[PDB]
Amino acid sequence: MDARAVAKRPRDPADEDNELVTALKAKREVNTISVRYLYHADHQALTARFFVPEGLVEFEAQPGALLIRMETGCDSPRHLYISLYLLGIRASNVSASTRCLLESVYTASAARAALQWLDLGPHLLHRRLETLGCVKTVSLGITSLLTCVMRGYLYNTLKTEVFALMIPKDMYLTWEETRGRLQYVYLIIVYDYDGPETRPGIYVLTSSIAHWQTLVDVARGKFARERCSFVNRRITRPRQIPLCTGVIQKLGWCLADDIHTSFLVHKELKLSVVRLDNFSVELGDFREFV
Amino acid sequence: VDRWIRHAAGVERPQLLDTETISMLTFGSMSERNAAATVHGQKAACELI
Amino acid sequence: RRGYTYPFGDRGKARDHLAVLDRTEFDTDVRHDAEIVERALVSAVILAKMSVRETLVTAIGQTEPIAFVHLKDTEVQRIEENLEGVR
Amino acid sequence: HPGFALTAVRTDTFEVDMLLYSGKSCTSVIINNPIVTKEERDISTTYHV
Amino acid sequence: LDKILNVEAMHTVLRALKNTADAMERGLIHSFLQTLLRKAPPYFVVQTL
Amino acid sequence: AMEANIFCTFDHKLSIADVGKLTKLVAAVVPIPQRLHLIKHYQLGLHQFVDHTRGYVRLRGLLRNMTLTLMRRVEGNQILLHVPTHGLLYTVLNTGPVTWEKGDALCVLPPLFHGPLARENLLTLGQWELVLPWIVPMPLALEINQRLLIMGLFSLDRSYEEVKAAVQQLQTITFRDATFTIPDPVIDQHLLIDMKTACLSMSMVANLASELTMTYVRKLALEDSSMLLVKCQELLMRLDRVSPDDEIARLSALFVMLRQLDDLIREQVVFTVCDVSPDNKSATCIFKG
Amino acid sequence: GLFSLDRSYEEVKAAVQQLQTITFRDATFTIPDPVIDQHLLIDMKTACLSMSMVANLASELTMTYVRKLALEDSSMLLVKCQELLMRLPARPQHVSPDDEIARLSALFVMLRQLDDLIREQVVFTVCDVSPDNKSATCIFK
Repeated sequence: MDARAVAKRPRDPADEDNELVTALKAKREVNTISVRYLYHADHQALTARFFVPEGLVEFEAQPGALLIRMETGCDSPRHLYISLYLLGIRASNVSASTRCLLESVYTASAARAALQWLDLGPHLLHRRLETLGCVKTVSLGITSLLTCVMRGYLYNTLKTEVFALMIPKDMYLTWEETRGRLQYVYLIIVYDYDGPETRPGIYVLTSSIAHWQTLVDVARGKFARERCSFVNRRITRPRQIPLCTGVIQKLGWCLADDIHTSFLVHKELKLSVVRLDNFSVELGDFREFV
Repeated sequence: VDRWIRHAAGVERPQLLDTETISMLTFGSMSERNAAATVHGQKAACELI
Repeated sequence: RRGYTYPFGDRGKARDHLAVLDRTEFDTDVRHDAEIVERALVSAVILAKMSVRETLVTAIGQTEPIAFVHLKDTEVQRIEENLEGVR
Repeated sequence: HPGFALTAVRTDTFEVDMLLYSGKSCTSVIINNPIVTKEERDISTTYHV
Repeated sequence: LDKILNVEAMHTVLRALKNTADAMERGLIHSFLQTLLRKAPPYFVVQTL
Repeated sequence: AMEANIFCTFDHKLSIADVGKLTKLVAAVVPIPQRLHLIKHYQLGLHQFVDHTRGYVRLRGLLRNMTLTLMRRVEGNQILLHVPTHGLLYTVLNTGPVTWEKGDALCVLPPLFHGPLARENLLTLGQWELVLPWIVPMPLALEINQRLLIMGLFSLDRSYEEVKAAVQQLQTITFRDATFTIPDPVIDQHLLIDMKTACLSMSMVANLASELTMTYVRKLALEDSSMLLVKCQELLMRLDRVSPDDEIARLSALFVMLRQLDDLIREQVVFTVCDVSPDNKSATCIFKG
Repeated sequence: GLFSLDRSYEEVKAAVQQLQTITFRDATFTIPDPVIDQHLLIDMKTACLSMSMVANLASELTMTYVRKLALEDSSMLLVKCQELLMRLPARPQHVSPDDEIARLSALFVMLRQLDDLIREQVVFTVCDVSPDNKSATCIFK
């Protein structure tokens, strides 16, 4: 209220002590627990923690990978937390050599069950799947307890070193010959409405385009064949209901200079990846386009 | 003959588990409910020819 | 295929009755036709009475008899005189 | 009586108290000070020591 | 009333600190017992050895 | 160290039982028509917008632009409210009828259960009855919107038994351990005005889009640089196997009936579950506005 | 743009005097130089494709609700929306809940793909303006 207190400078949070420090200091005792510096206090990255069975956590022990929950009409295990690579197993976009590579590592009773639940129901994938963000730490227990982030950067505790985002080469997709200073990274599930297969194409779009109309124009321009396949399935097969030939959502934005080619190793199996070092997640809902 | 066998053994039918519930059950499920009352303990036996 | 898409009062027993009806397409020899056409017809008229939500005999051991549903008197009388003409 | 005979194999779980003997400073544990980390929510902030 | 609430909140967080300190000590005892029982073979194997 | 909050007061007297009822709703969402600082209790929730003649659609249209807030604390002096912001997490009660899970996209809905009920008996003063909007997962909200719209579309043919069977099929909605039903929008064998204009705009844009298409693709065909255009017109030609001011008025009519349908064809996510507490009374979710 | 096709130049000159006048919130405004462009061709192509798709996915009940309401009900808005339509108790031929909710979801998708053309983006959400209408406060940046 006073002009001294109003024009007083704002208080540094790192200079003032914790509530526990002043609480212990008031009654003046001592505990064996060191309390004077609380960890994770200066953490803008709001995180969450997820239990998941052992059969899905391979190629995840290295930090930095997507995580997607699904829905299944069965009641008790109803939501599986599938990694992006097990999602890419199902996708028709990936090369068959890499497909037989990363299927050979994911031989588990939970992974094949998730693969059956992907293609069992009548729903398409975009009405079924739901992102969570990228993962930063593992637990590697008998069941695994991963730590994903909803918003913010990807870093180790104490912020000693930043965590990168990994994506396989086949899901990587750019639409410009040179990049801007900033570029967003998206998710694309495009639907081939073909007779024999309905397996989609999975992509990430490291593009410098933020506006949705100027993004969806280039999205239609690069995926004209898929919309032509959609309208061909519309005219050839009557009384069918096709919808959302491609879907699009925002995943984050990168530094546009640390993007480089590295590789993941799990059980001496190389898997080449595009790696984005200083990256912050930024989630959004599944918009669609036809 | 399956209806006759299910009547003679007392065990009910599956009554059309869905295929997602089938992948659930081969993933793992607790089908059998508890009894009315147990005074001795939880039951245990098996069979071999 | 008409009873597939119909919204019934309950999905269960209508699903059971269409499951009875759809498998019995036809039969090969001369003996098997009568009981399969009788079972298909009683399942058909139970689905018909459920679609119009009319009452039906559901006591155990009492099969719903075969009857035409919700028509004019001259049409069912035409059915009976055609029955007499083919007998 | 049919032809074949049956062999039943049953398991049985007993609760029991084990005792344990160890040598004088058999192993060596090393500990450090406990660390508090703060997991923040709106109505309740938790702390993992 | 502010003094009452402040004293009760300070005693609450002090009670929590004492409780988690004792729980940390009990967990040390428990984890030490677990890592002893992990490497303690039974009587018959060491007796026959 | 205080935080920026909203000081809401009550002009009616408050019992200790009503204070104990109000302190059950700590992490409850409350819409507010304008984020003032010293607001009365008459603008908490939706009892300002309860109307006998109006319906669900105008409640959804108002709730699209309401300032949603959270409660902090209740006192005999006053009541504390908290405006959320984007990119921060908050605890929020599950006053909705459906339990949640982690990572579910959540959004705010007007209450289907209306008026006096065993669950709507919250903070009920003399002329006042505090009502709270539901916090539902997103696909159930989409299902409720579609089913309520199509139940509004069958309003003019309730005499047929088959349409009543389809309505009774639509009126029951299952979910994960949730078999709740919704009220039918037709009362007194008539439809409420906002739902009537919504489905009327739907039928109008469907009729106008079926009408004007062939002339426009015929005009576009003489500059054919896209092979999608000829299969686009072949679709309409296989489906069938004007004054210029009328054309302008029909275009503007189609776009204004689309613009009046903007709030129903899309919605935004409000919260997503960071994690859920046991007993599912409440969950910690990050705000997304 | 949709009226630029297959029309005389003086027809466009008689249309721009009608369409340039916008009097939103008691303040007139004019549209400068409405010409043809390749981006405008892209918007027209996606508009005609979405219009064809929603014309195809429209069921009979959505197509007939206006006549079913205009046969019995009577209002000023019903009259004002009926005169822009064309000229040409019965039971419905075939209805189904599960088919038509899928039809309505795909139809909502097509109306969204039509809506995104005119709706650019939200970039400011005003809370309180200054009372001289010269400043405001906003969120969502």
